[PDB]
Amino acid sequence: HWGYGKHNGPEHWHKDFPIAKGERQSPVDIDTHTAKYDPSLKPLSVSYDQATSLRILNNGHSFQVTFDDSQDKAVLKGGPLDGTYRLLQFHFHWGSLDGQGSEHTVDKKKYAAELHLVHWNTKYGDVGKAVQQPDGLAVLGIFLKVGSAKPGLQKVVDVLDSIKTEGKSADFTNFDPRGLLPESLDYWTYPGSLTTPPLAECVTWIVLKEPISVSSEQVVKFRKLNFNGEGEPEELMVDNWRPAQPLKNRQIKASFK
Ligand SMILES: Cc1cccc(-c2nn3c(c2-c2ccnc(Nc4ccc(S(N)(=O)=O)cc4)c2)CC(C)(C)C3)n1
Ligand SMILES: [Zn+2]
Repeated sequence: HWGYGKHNGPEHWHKDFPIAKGERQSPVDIDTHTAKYDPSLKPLSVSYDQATSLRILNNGHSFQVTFDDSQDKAVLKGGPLDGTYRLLQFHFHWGSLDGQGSEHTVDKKKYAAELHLVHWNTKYGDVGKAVQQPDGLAVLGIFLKVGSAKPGLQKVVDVLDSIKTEGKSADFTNFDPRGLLPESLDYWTYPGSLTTPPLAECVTWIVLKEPISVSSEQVVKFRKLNFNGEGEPEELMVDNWRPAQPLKNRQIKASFK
């Protein structure tokens, strides 16, 4: 029922999900001059060497690559986090043109897209339980700008024609998400929420400063996806991003000087 258009988009979500107007909603604008360096923050530990990807799928709001999270394989630790967070899935948000598509913004700058690597805190045992906790999930956010191709993304781009419509999925084994990471792990961090329903306030956000570059041909392939299922009127899956929400009583901390 919810989506991104005029009659069911982000400004409507609060009716079904009143937490949409809550105290720690995401995304936010990152004001780089106000974010303070926090020398107590650790380097992030992104340990993806043993990741086991399973499927790629169109869920009618994005496309997502899913991982086996039944043991500590691909894990995020350190940074602002206490304990161990297992990688469950990644997905993207993107625009209809290169000047929009990201959910977080940086001094009001919108990037062409944003990658979300979604991890959950193993102390809660399963992801369903984790989403009910204020420290249940950690989402690693990575901006995409349009320039040179990202070789590590091409394997994803090349299967999107097989999952054009909502409900479609495909085998997507042996995908290495290390190929989506920028050089620097410099980051901003703040407490927030899921950016799609149910908008649960369960996320420690870790947003990398350095964007990755993707080619115009790569992002064009994202824009050929459909929100609709096969047999319904074709409506391009574009502009599947929630706008920046009020920061309220939160501080965004920088890992870097
Ligand atoms: C895959 C899986 C396995 C087992 C349980 C669940 C699950 N169940 N339920 C939920 C979830 C659930 C779990 C994990 N992530 C989400 N959603 C999610 C994740 C990341 C982002 S983003 N854009 O900020 O990165 C936005 C939404 C939802 C939500 C619910 C409480 C209504 C019920 N999901
Ligand atoms: Zn997301």
